Amino acid sequence: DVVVRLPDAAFGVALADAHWVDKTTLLWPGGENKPIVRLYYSHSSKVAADSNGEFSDKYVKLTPTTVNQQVSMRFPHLASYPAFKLPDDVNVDELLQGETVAIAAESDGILSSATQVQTAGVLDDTYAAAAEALSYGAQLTDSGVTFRVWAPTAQQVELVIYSADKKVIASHPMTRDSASGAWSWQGGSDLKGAFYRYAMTVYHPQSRKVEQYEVTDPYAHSLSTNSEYSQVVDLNDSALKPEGWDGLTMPHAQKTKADLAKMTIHESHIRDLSAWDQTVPAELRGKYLALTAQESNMVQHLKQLSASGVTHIELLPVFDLATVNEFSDKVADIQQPFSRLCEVNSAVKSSEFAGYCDSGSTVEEVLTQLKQNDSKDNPQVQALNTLVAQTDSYNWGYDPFHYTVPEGSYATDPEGTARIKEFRTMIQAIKQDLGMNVIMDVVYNHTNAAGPTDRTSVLDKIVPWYYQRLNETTGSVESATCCSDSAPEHRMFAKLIADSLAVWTTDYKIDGFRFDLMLYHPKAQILSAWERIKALNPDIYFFGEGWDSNQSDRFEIASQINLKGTGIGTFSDRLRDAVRGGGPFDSGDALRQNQGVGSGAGVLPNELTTLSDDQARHLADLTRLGMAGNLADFVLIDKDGAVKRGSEIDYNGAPGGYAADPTEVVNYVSKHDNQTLWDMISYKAAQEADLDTRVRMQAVSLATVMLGQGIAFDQQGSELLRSKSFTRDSYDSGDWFNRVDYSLQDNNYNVGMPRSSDDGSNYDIIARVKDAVATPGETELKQMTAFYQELTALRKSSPLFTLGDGATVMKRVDFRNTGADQQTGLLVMTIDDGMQAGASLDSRVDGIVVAINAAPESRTLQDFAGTSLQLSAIQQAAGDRSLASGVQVAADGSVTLPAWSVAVLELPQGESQGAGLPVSSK
Ligand SMILES: OC[C@H]1O[C@H](OC[C@H]2O[C@@H](O)[C@H](O)[C@@H](O)[C@@H]2O)[C@H](O)[C@@H](O)[C@@H]1O
Ligand SMILES: [Ca+2]
Ligand SMILES: [Ca+2]
Ligand SMILES: [Ca+2]
Ligand SMILES: [Ca+2]
Repeated sequence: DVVVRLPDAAFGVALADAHWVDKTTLLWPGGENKPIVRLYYSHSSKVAADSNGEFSDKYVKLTPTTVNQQVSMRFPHLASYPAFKLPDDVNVDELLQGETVAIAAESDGILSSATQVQTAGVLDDTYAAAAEALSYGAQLTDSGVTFRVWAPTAQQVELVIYSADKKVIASHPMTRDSASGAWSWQGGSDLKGAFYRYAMTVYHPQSRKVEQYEVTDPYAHSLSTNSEYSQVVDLNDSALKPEGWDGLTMPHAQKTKADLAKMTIHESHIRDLSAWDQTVPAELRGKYLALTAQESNMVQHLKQLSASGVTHIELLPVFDLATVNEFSDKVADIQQPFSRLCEVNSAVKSSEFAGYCDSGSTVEEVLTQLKQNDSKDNPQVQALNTLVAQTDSYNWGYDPFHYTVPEGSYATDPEGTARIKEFRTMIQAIKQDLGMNVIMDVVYNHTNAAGPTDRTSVLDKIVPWYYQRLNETTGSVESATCCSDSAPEHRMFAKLIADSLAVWTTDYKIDGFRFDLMLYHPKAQILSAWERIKALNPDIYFFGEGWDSNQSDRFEIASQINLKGTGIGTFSDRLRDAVRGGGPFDSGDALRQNQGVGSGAGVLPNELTTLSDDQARHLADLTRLGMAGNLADFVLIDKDGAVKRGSEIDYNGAPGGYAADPTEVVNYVSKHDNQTLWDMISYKAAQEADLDTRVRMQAVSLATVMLGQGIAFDQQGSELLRSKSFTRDSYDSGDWFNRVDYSLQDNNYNVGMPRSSDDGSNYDIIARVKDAVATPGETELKQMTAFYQELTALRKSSPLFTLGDGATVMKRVDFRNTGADQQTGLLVMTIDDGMQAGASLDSRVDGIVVAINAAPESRTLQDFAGTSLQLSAIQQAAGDRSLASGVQVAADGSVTLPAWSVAVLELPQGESQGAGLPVSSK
């Protein structure tokens, strides 16, 4: 065998485009048409030509071959690479212990290329099955405890035990299982509560070095402050459970599709909820336990929302996030002295705000004073707040540190197991006292960091290049998610995800999960996870969002269309965009030009828009389709009088309706990301639309969601006309811009120009529309909350609003005021319960009519003449505070609706089922 040598820098190892996908297959474009193709390896050293310019390291001979069908299906995106075969006698385990490098040279031996090797594929093929059959983490049983961590490429792994004061009390070399590649150590039950970390000795391809470092348990179920050490815990311990925990039941059913359809979500954040509530005990503000302060404005508010129809609370990241320091002395919040901020934040101390350091004001008081002179030319509020955000307690938390441990900063005591009971106490309070189910936001699509050096890199330190998705040529961790893209298509990560969800389900009694960027997950993986969880809780609900994956080349993604008929819900952006207007990418003038159905598209144009009546009627089509569950097979009459199925209604080049059942669709017009509903209406509302009209626009926008068949979802505060002062992405904009005032003084609008880094290009349009009308005050907030509760109350007032089954929707739901002769902005939906619909689902009525007049004109409906239509008792009871205030039902049967109004009419059921409102044949 000729000796590979350099030509007798540009000939040294470069890139990492070689892929060791299975025991005997290596896919690499470098050895193509090359005479000498080898796979060099070194246990403890780095391959490199010796001084003699020769690569005198051990290797295996690679022979050209064709990619098998097994590898082709597993990695479609690699099926194109030149395939190479390894001898069937090579010691895979031995080579995986160190560095492997693919080298190609000419017949004469001179090197032509050398590259690092990606081994995730061979890792699964070799150890996955065996490793999948085992359980991980610090498992505390009756006989004692068993620690287990998967580290198939590590040369050494030691279990390091620490005392409460964090002194090493023992370092145990673990036992490696040859079949699985997992390491374990069994001890006595006295290790309960002990802190620990795994001391790793493993080769990391990014640094090309056998690293030595201690890492927390990715299966950690308890942690020390700021997640520095994992901790042994038995979640079953009654000491970690609030009184009566085991008997906690779901206040709302989620068994049948009809049950699921009634879901009405309120997306909340732990600090957003209580950070500003002075009626919440000071020590609980921004904490899980704030939910237990029954006499506070916040809790009382949520209680009333629940009583009125809100069924679920969805929590932004409450798993262990990385972007908030849990050591209180390293943190400074706006309610504290500016002097504290200067001592914990050196950036502030060296800024133009340094002069406030020895002042006697709180940061909050300083921010308040900076408001008067704040403008697009002097955005001083955000300037100061941007420095504040670096060391405060605020962050949405979409930055996974540990997937199966509650976040520590939201606990009154972040050290050890304490947070576990506090978290459960909150869950119990929400379900038992507030009467709402709980949904958790999960972020398995990425990790906070990767590599062998970052503090928050956990998974990529233990099994390098396995848990992260890498670029096919460079080996670099991709960041399409934002951060460190994970690899759910890899078996052991899929298992980690499922095992994690099992704990949140069983041990924390979470009722549902919302997957962040779910389309970055293989459809097969999401479904497998659901199958495993349904075994634990048959009624658990899974849903997610995203819509910009780009991973189709690697596997079938969990997208809106691919999930059709699976029962997995997905946020629908169809009705969202049609009602809000425009899209998430809009900036500058487009923000004002792109009005939506909820802001007067076509019927009440602002001075910049160019929207045509046809474009406005198209949005109405998307809106009606959404109110009917955004079904692919739902039949309606479009803006041109044409008979169309939901899938035929275009949505920016994609088929609008995609679902099989309304329970697979989550409608919404506001969410944590992107501008709040109120800020969008402020950007879009015509100058002449007065304050009272804008409040009704907010209610009308929300009416399309609440009175629709899809699952209803809304952002915490929409009922309060919540504003973020135009901030589009407020994930790190602190308490200041994310403020929700449960004392009802204002909606946090106009409290300074938003962050310049992200909204700077919008300062011009903001200054132009910001002061159009007055800032909502207590009168407006109370009026909106009333409108909001009226809507949620109407949604649960009849099972006809939440049919659940797609076929049933098609059999009962229809629309009026459609076609080319339609009155723009008037949405009229009928729901049948008459003889022709089948069984009577509502003993009180034979049918319901939902009329939403999103227009500055009064509209008269003649469709139901002689039908004896009556206004809903719920709206009648609201009198002139109703969204239906002013509605009139004449003697003949015609109905007149005032501008910007919403009316729910009904056909009182007689002695027997009546004619109802049969769906018209099309
Ligand atoms: O902290 C990281 C990241 O958090 C926030 O984004 C989270 C996800 O938000 C979705 O709306 C978006 O589609 C995804 O791509 C994001 O991962 C925050 O908005 C962002 O600025 C931060 O980088
Ligand atoms: Ca944390
Ligand atoms: Ca912050
Ligand atoms: Ca890609
Ligand atoms: Ca009936």
